[PDB]
Amino acid sequence: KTISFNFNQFHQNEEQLKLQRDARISSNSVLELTKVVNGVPTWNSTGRALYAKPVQVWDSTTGNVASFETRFSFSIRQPFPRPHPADGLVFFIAPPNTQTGEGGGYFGIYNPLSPYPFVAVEFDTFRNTWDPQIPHIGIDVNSVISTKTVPFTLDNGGIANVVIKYDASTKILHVVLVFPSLGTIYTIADIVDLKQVLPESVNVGFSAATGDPSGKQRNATETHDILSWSFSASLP
Amino acid sequence: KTISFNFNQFHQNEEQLKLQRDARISSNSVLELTKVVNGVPTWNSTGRALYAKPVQVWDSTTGNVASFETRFSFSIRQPFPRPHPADGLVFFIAPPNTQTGEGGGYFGIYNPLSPYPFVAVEFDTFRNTWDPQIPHIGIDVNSVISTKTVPFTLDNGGIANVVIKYDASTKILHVVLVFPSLGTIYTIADIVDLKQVLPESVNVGFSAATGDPSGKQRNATETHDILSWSFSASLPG
Ligand SMILES: *[C@@H]1O[C@H](CO)[C@@H](O[C@@H]2O[C@H](CO)[C@@H](O)[C@H](O)[C@H]2NC(C)=O)[C@H](O[C@@H]2O[C@@H](C)[C@@H](O)[C@@H](O)[C@@H]2O)[C@H]1NC(C)=O
Ligand SMILES: *[C@@H]1O[C@H](CO)[C@@H](O[C@@H]2O[C@H](CO)[C@@H](O)[C@H](O)[C@H]2NC(C)=O)[C@H](O[C@@H]2O[C@@H](C)[C@@H](O)[C@@H](O)[C@@H]2O)[C@H]1NC(C)=O
Ligand SMILES: *[C@@H]1O[C@H](CO)[C@@H](O[C@@H]2O[C@H](CO)[C@@H](O)[C@H](O)[C@H]2NC(C)=O)[C@H](O[C@@H]2O[C@@H](C)[C@@H](O)[C@@H](O)[C@@H]2O)[C@H]1NC(C)=O
Ligand SMILES: *[C@@H]1O[C@H](CO)[C@@H](O[C@@H]2O[C@H](CO)[C@@H](O)[C@H](O)[C@H]2NC(C)=O)[C@H](O[C@@H]2O[C@@H](C)[C@@H](O)[C@@H](O)[C@@H]2O)[C@H]1NC(C)=O
Ligand SMILES: CC(=O)N[C@H]1[C@@H](O[C@H]2[C@@H](O)[C@@H](CO)O[C@@H](O[C@H]3[C@H](O)[C@@H](O)[C@@H](O)O[C@@H]3CO)[C@@H]2O)O[C@H](CO)[C@H](O)[C@@H]1O
Ligand SMILES: CC(=O)N[C@H]1[C@@H](O[C@H]2[C@@H](O)[C@@H](CO)O[C@@H](O[C@H]3[C@H](O)[C@@H](O)[C@@H](O)O[C@@H]3CO)[C@@H]2O)O[C@H](CO)[C@H](O)[C@@H]1O
Ligand SMILES: [Ca+2]
Ligand SMILES: [Ca+2]
Ligand SMILES: [Mn+2]
Ligand SMILES: [Mn+2]
Repeated sequence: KTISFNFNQFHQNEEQLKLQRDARISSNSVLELTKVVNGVPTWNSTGRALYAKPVQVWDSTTGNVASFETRFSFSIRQPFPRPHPADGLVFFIAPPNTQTGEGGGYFGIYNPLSPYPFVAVEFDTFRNTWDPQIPHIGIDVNSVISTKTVPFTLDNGGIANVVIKYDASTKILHVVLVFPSLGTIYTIADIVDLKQVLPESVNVGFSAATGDPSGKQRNATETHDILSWSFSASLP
Repeated sequence: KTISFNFNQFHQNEEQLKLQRDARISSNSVLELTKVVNGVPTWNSTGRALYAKPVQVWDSTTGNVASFETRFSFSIRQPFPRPHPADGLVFFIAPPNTQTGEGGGYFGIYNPLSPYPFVAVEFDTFRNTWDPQIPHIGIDVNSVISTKTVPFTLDNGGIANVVIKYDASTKILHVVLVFPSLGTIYTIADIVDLKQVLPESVNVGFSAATGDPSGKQRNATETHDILSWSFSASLPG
């Protein structure tokens, strides 16, 4: 059982995507997770984008878990250096039919009033009380308090290539971050048992958020654009 | 305890390096693991390069294992597409004071006569009876029959950037291969317990080999050059 999709660019009204909150597809084909007005990113923004169809990560009959690989390119432009950009974007896996969670440092995937399980890879740009120096890549399981973290230097407004790979036989989730214009490479990996934290069917996608009003800073913002995205999963 | 070294280039007669067999440092400073005469790679070649000083990967007293990260760039030029280039290069970890093993598909690290333990990451270009489609990255533990492998497409004569990282806490060995001119990225990882396969002190380095004469093909060859190399390791306590 193999499922896969590829997006070289994005089209307005793409029927295979489910856009939520502020997420929208620009005219020149980029998926803008968070709000940008007249070329300027705004604060108090949150948006998600999910693949329209659910994917099966494991089968309770056979007990088998899927292996998958997804690659995407994103760009984060931070026009206002002072006082601090926020908040970041993530790639996540969650039960189907979920609603956008809290914004800010919760990236829009965590909902305290009614938490749902999730596995996510974050590209965190704002340092909350629970965070190590930013920016950093982090692996999150049911919480934004990462199990593993690695710092990285952002290519402001540049293109970033990401590769996320999960091997069921070893339970290893490894992600690679590359900034071609700088030639830098960042790698992080950890063990995660999907069967143990997620249901048989899930949704995959992205979620991002800009500065929360509580911070009283309109400069706490940046863009969170997704340029392309391909996904592939295999359940034996 | 933290050890590390960085070679942004290679000098003739590198005091910090121990060259074996065909390995040699060119005039323009690249480390040529296998023989190349007048700009042409030859068959029947094998060479290794080890960091002169041994490194401690684990301590029997504390039971602690080290974490490490190594980055290097290499280039493999395949002048003769037919009938098949060979054999590939590897980065390996082995007990100190070992001798070059068999060439060919054994890369010069495996010795059937008297086998010694080793952990290696291979960049295999010839398909032996025990191999999947080539080229591929492979993780080898005491054998060239990889535990895990992933295929990749070579940038002939181009530059390749490699990042190998080992985290003791999870026992995860993850390697990343990138070809900047093509923008391609390959990743592979697996679990390896160093403490369980290697001695407390080891040697780290590279080894490569070209077509073995038994194949009766002088075209079974290619270059195996290392452009730069940095290593780092933290053994807490
Ligand atoms: C942050 O964004 C939210 C969503 O865009 C704002 O809430 C929505 O604001 C609309 C415009 O005023 C209003 O029609 C909607 O009812 C409201 N949604 C609800 C029910 O929460 C949120 O705050 C609102 O908008 C600002 C401009 C003020 O007018 C507030 O009084 C509203 O509640 C935004 N945060 C702020 C206060 O900037
Ligand atoms: C929010 O971003 C603004 C634009 O980046 C900051 O203003 C800019 O501050 C620069 C100083 O580093 C100055 O050269 C620019 O001309 C100015 N641009 C504009 C259009 O405002 C702003 O900084 C605050 O406001 C400015 C006017 C000064 O009073 C600064 O001392 C203030 O810090 C940023 N606000 C914050 C909270 O940092
Ligand atoms: C493959 O490379 C070998 C080097 O590791 C060659 O070994 C030969 O070893 C001899 C013993 O010391 C030495 O005199 C020779 O110079 C050297 N090769 C030559 C001729 O330069 C091996 O050469 C073949 O095998 C040896 C034992 C002799 O019979 C040579 O005449 C053969 O050419 C190389 N094999 C091939 C097929 O080229
Ligand atoms: C070993 O590599 C050689 C160089 O690529 C091959 O020879 C070259 O083959 C080309 C077409 O395949 C031909 O246009 C070139 O002129 C020729 N170059 C030379 C110097 O020979 C060689 O291919 C075969 O063997 C050679 C000797 C010729 O007879 C070719 O016509 C053959 O295809 C490669 N060896 C093999 C067996 O593939
Ligand atoms: C959880 C979350 O969404 N957090 C937001 C938030 O972050 C906090 C920080 O900005 C922090 C730094 O001073 O300030 C907090 O709020 C202030 C508050 O405004 C004051 O009245 C007083 O209570 O002090 C606290 C801090 O101690 C913010 O909640 O905002 C930033 C944007 O600037 C990010 O969006 C975080 O994700
Ligand atoms: C063991 C080793 O290092 N392998 C070399 C070797 O690989 C074999 C293949 O090239 C294979 C292709 O036909 O041929 C083998 O040898 C022949 C032998 O010469 C014949 O007489 C007959 O017995 O069949 C066998 C194989 O069936 C080679 O051992 O050579 C290649 C060079 O192209 C590589 O260097 C491998 O690493
Ligand atoms: Ca954060
Ligand atoms: Ca091989
Ligand atoms: Mn974080
Ligand atoms: Mn192999």
